[PDB]
Amino acid sequence: DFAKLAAAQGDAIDSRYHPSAAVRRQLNKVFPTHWSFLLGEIALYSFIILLLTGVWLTLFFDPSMAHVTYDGVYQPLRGVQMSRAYETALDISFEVRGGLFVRQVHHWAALMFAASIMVHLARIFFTGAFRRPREANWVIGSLLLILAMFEGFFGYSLPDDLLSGTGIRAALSGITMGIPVIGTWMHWALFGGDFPGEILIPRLYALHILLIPGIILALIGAHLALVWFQKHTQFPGPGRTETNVVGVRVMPVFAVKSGAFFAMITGVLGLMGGLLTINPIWNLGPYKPSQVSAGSQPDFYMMWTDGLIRLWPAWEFYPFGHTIPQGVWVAVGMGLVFALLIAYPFIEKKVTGDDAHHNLLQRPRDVPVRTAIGSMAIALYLLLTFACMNDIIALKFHISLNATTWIGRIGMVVLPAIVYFVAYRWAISLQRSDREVLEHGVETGIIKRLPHGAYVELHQPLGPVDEHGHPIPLEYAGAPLPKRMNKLGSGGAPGTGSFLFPDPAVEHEALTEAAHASEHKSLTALKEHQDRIHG
Amino acid sequence: TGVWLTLFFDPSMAHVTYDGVYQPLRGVQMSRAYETALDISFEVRGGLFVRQVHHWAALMFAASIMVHLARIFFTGAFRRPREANWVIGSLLLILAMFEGFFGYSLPDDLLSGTGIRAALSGITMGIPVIGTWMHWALFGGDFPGEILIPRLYALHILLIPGII
Amino acid sequence: MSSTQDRSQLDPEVERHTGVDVEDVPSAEWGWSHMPIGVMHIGGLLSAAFLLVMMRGNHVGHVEDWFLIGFAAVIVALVGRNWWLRRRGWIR
Amino acid sequence: LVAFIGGLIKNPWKPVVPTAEGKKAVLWTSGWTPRFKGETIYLARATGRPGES
Amino acid sequence: MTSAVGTSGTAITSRVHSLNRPNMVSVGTIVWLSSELMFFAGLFAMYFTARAQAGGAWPPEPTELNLALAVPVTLVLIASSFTCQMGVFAAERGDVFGLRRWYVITFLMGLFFVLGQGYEYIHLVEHGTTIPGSAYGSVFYLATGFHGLHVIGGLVAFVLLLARTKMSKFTPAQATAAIVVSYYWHFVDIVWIALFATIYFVR
Amino acid sequence: QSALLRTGKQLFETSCVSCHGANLQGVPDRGPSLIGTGEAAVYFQVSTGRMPAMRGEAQAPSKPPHFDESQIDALGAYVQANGGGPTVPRDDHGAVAQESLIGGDVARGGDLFRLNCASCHNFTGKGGALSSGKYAPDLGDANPAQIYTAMLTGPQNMPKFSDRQLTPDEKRDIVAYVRESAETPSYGGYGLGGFGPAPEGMAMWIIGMVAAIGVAMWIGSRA
Ligand SMILES: CC(C)=CCC/C(C)=C/CC/C(C)=C\CC/C(C)=C/CC/C(C)=C/CC/C(C)=C/CC/C(C)=C\CC/C(C)=C/CC/C(C)=C/CC1=C(C)C(=O)c2ccccc2C1=O
Ligand SMILES: CCCCCCCCCCCCCCCC(=O)O[C@H](COC(=O)CCCCCCC[C@@H](C)CCCCCCCCC)COP(=O)(O)O[C@H]1[C@H](O)[C@H](O)[C@H](O)[C@@H](O)[C@@H]1O
Ligand SMILES: CCCCCCCCCCCCCCCC(=O)O[C@H](COC(=O)CCCCCCC[C@@H](C)CCCCCCCCC)COP(=O)(O)O[C@H]1[C@H](O)[C@H](O)[C@H](O)[C@@H](O)[C@@H]1O
Ligand SMILES: CCCCCCCCCCCCCCCC(=O)O[C@H](COC(=O)CCCCCCC[C@@H](C)CCCCCCCCC)COP(=O)(O)O[C@H]1[C@H](O)[C@H](O)[C@H](O)[C@@H](O)[C@@H]1O
Ligand code: HEM
Ligand code: HEM
Repeated sequence: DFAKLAAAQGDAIDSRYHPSAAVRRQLNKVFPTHWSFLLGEIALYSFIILLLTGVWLTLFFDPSMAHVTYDGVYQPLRGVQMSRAYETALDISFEVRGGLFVRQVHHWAALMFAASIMVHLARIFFTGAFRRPREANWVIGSLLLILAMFEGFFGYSLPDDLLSGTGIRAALSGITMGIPVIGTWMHWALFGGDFPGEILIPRLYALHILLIPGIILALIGAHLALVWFQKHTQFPGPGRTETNVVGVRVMPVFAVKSGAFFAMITGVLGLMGGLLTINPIWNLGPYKPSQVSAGSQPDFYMMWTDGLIRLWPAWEFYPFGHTIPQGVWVAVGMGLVFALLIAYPFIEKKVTGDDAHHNLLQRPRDVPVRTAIGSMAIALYLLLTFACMNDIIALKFHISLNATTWIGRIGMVVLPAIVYFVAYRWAISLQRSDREVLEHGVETGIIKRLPHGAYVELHQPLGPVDEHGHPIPLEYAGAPLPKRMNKLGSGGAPGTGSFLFPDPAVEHEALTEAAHASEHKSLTALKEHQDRIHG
Repeated sequence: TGVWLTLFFDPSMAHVTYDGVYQPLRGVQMSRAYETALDISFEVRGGLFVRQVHHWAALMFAASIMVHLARIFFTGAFRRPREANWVIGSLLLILAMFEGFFGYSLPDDLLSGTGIRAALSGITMGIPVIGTWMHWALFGGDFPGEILIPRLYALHILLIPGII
Repeated sequence: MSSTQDRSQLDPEVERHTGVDVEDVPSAEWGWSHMPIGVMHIGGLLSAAFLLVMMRGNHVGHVEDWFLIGFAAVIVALVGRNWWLRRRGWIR
Repeated sequence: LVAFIGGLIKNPWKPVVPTAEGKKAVLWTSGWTPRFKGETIYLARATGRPGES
Repeated sequence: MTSAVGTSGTAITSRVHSLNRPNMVSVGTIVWLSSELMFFAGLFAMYFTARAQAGGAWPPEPTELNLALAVPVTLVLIASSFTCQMGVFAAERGDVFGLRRWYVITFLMGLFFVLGQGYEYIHLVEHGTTIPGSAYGSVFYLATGFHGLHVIGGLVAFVLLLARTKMSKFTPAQATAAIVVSYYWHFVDIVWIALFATIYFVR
Repeated sequence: QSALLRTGKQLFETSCVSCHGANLQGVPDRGPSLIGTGEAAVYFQVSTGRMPAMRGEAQAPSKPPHFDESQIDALGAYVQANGGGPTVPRDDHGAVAQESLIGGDVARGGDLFRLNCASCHNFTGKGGALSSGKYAPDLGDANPAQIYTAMLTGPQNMPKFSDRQLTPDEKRDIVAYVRESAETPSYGGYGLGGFGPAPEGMAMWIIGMVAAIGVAMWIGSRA
């Protein structure tokens, strides 16, 4: 009554619907097993956490700006005027059982979300997963990053703790007023009044439960549909031509490791949602516009923005009776970088000439100027971030505060040039380091030559050898070639027994002969498939 | 309409005096849900129209669900291929009904505040074993428990319309 | 020794004529591998011009303007040396 | 589209706040401005007492 | 492949040879042991003055210096020296399991030494001296505490070499690694015999 | 006691008169004047340790104390007899009062610390950066009498929150806040500093995201 009822309900599902065609198409789909192809899954797998916590945070949070005295449990805030957003965020922190944990693992899931989006953008950038067939997928993923950034900024500003209330005052109301023609108009449309306009926090709650995460969920749905139906890309390797995806199928293997990786991402978020404090809004105060911190720094995925405020050197213009302030520039500048980050595949489609349907990836050493432009962007992000904690860097690492913001202000101009030089020539030297492992072998320990005194490194060749001390030099194929005989089948047979006690020797012989024959069968089947493609 | 109504409505039960434009409610204690629903009605340009066409769209929604249930019932559109479609449509009717009830109770106008007192708090207390417990879990307190209207706003923007 | 060969037929491509030869960079057909060099010359020169424009601001510490002159003169010296060596064909 | 946006678009330069000159807009008006003529606007501190004075 | 050109027992080789050739990681860790002995000479000279200074009953009044918890953990550590030497006897004769059993129990009672020294530090700071509290308390906390860092680094070497025995075939190079970590840690607990004679017995 | 003034003078002559001129004056462009600052100022500036200092830099930082409580009273009464100003609050034993200074309220101290000064330091009293090399220090290693005499006579770049700017009820109230904000544990995990999002970012990357990418490279292979 456990397999018979499964067969009966399966024939019922096949009777009502006719799914088995469009289920077999799904659970025979192959995803490749490279590790970096899990990175964007983190941006999925934390995002579901952001719903599963976040829904829970919706049914306790009360947005308002109606000024209430606390009269609750938290003693250093009693009788103090606070917005009811902050009061019920304090109630999430201290009243409800396991409430501080759910809101902390929610904030940590937001950090892992907006950081894994950046890690995965680094993946699909430097591996070249964005040219011709997947450029719209880059565009909707880039827009998904923009919505992630703005929506998280609506997130930690949603209680008006004053560390983020001054973040609204800096970013969302100083830059918004600082836009030339229609700046004040979109400010007073966004707030409905002055800066503590009484319908800001509920408007952010409206945009932040549903209105931006509805668009984020729609773009993730269409995004994973573009990854799903239009097949996944892959690195080139042994049996990996342009028009096939090699790897594991969905049903026995990929579903198990994907669900287990969802569970381990949730484990990392839960461990660091418990063991590490985040946004301690009771240590912070209610937002009152006459008191600040010293840090006053945003969350890290937006620290490149007002760090760009912290580094742009006070250039204001004054036309005939008006004022362009500094905040126009970064309102241009954030509009600049996004217009380079959305529209990059069309930019280098124009520059390079990549008018070809690319499915195989390119290793990020194989494309040195694009990896170097990318490392310019990575190090420029790291500079604009690492000079946004300008304050606390100059605090702890004892530097003059003026000195470290000048270090940033020169660094955003000269350090992309330095990292472009180092990145371009480092990619070319990584190419040359695995283009001499083909013309020579793989390096090992030293033998001396017998009749005279020499020292050869005793290279182990990768392909066919000639009759003498040099092999037939292979051609490059976009693959990671192994540079250690370690990573080949050399000395990789320890005792199979236990960590403390050995198994009997016939069992060791059976296990190592069976595993050796299975690995031999793996490379034999992959090699004969590779010969079937060309032959 | 409803997205448009989210970015003007402020749910609360913090008691505010009106001090706005509507003259027969001035200096009267009101929840801020009711105060910003009055602001949707009278402050914003074309606001009363969008919230009214929102309520009429809710009526045409929950009435056309009943008309269409009459269609697929009496025409027999629910047997062997499509009984799961009947089940998820029926659950969709249940969520439509409960979610609209969370809807017109979301401003606490007292015509629907007494609807919360009758339906959502008299029937909820009136359940034998675990009745008072699910009442005090749903409200967090007494009947004007200060986290009812934001919980209905939470269930009513996203949490029930996400399932819908 | 427990490895197979690797063979990848890509879509190889301007189409393999103008750019960098496959002996300057060891894999030029496998991806985009040459920025045009006037772009990086004018990028360095415009970087140094931006560092020289950065004097204009709220400013009393003139110990910084010597860093701006220094990091601008280093970039102008590198760009000028690099352009002069390509004007003479990498000589002296 | 204007029915979407028209509920949002407020004029920041509608004269709202009463001032000594008359009704000025909000950006040219803090709470430091006089309401009718020279009135005593005391530079009072905020002793952070919970509510009473 | 054809067969290989580096047809050896592993990708790792011994370090040169050890039948008519000295082992080279052996002499490397011997001279680095000698350097760390000079590091302990720096710590001993920070001890043997600031004991010529304090006169009379010189270990000060809050330092009820516990010997009844000191001499059991020294006895644990120097019996663990013989467990580690039995591990290298089972490393010369080439079985990973005789290595791993004796190094697991050597790591366990070396961890017991580290936890006993940590409990001695807790029990001697909570009703006694602190490192800004005394001269003798500070030199006691640094002359044996950075020895605690030496033995916790030796424990890191034990767990690290045990994972290394998990991941590869037991070569003579790995017996070289085992004998090197073996008498690094033998140096650690001969320096601790020197420190335990110095601090507690000789004073 | 006049012998206590003499003890203050004996310690004064042999520690500072290279930078205070031995008539309690200011040695010009080497050390400022010292009269009028008083016993409270000398208690905070030597009991913390700071002013028996060694260079004139961006700001003279914290250090171990160069004199003890049996001598700070001598040195502060000597500077108050030569000058005269704010004095350190003392209990019914004549010693420096350090526990009777924590006020009976914290939330008023929270709002008043937060308004009046937590711009400079932090919310819980961690450090904050200042303009040209100078910086606010952490308030964790701060004796409550040093906190009262820190705000009472402002040493370096901080305003002297006087006896009339903040009343002693308010100052006892602020030192009630900071000795139970830099002392209370971080509710709900490790306190990544006191200031929020930059340590939370850096501990997202190398603790959380490095572990996430390590799991992702243990699960998936590489090719
Ligand atoms: C890939 C690249 C961005 C190319 C895009 C195309 C480019 C031309 C578009 C224009 C961009 C240019 C003009 C301006 C730069 C602005 C910038 C790109 C803003 C967009 C946001 C986003 C795309 C940022 C870039 C992606 C991000 C930096 C990738 C992460 C770095 C790497 C590759 C991932 C692995 C790192 C992982 C293993 C952890 C290692 C630990 C290291 C120390 C982390 C570094 C680090 C980081 C990255 C923090 O953000 C951070 C924030 C707060 C505190 C501390 C840290 C911190 O230590
Ligand atoms: C992870 C490792 C990172 C290592 C990075 C190491 C940093 C490189 C060198 C930095 C040199 C810093 C020297 C600063 C010394 C200094 O204090 O000078 C100040 C201002 O100088 C300056 O900042 C100019 C120097 C700018 C440096 C150029 C930047 C180079 C780039 C490439 C480095 C960026 C690295 C960022 C890393 C991020 C990660 C990237 C992957 C003067 O202003 P100030 O002191 O406040 O005022 C004065 C009164 O104090 C005083 O009494 C009175 O007398 C007057 O002088 C008055 O003006
Ligand atoms: C997303 C698409 C973006 C498209 C933007 C361009 C489309 C513009 C269409 C709107 C046209 C005007 C609609 C009617 C408006 C009208 O009649 O305009 C009067 C005086 O303006 C004017 O002539 C100037 C009109 C020029 C428009 C300038 C603003 C354009 C954009 C850039 C602003 C951004 C908006 C979207 C971003 C915000 C994001 C939100 C999440 C207001 O005087 P006021 O006295 O404040 O009356 C108040 C009642 O309006 C008000 O509803 C009522 O609430 C009362 O407050 C009442 O006081
Ligand atoms: C296992 C069973 C479950 C038990 C729960 C385990 C979860 C931990 C929470 C339990 C309570 C512990 C938190 C204590 C309460 C607490 O907040 O933790 C403070 C933070 O202090 C410090 O840092 C010193 C701590 C040093 C320890 C090691 C540091 C942690 C590292 C590993 C974090 C990694 C971050 C990423 C590195 C970035 C990479 C860079 C390349 C330490 O308090 P304390 O030392 O006594 O005094 C404070 C003064 O530090 C403070 O300057 C003073 O201002 C006051 O706050 C005072 O109270
Ligand atoms: C799209 C991805 C999301 C991100 C990056 C994000 C980010 C954040 C962040 C950083 C906070 C501040 C948490 C704190 O420090 O207390 C927050 C709060 C919140 N989140 Fe989200 N969120 C996301 C989606 C959602 C969703 C889908 C929901 C509900 C269905 C939700 C509900 C909430 C609520 C109600 C709050 C405010 C309560 C509080 O902050 O204590 N979030 N969010
Ligand atoms: C699932 C179908 C829905 C139904 C049947 C429904 C029903 C209602 C009803 C009857 C009201 C009361 C209107 C009034 O008399 O003022 C209401 C209000 C509201 N609706 Fe919905 N609604 C639905 C979906 C949504 C969605 C999807 C959103 C937002 C994305 C939304 C946003 C709102 C808001 C914020 C209010 C309160 C503002 C006000 O009542 O003035 N509704 N809803």
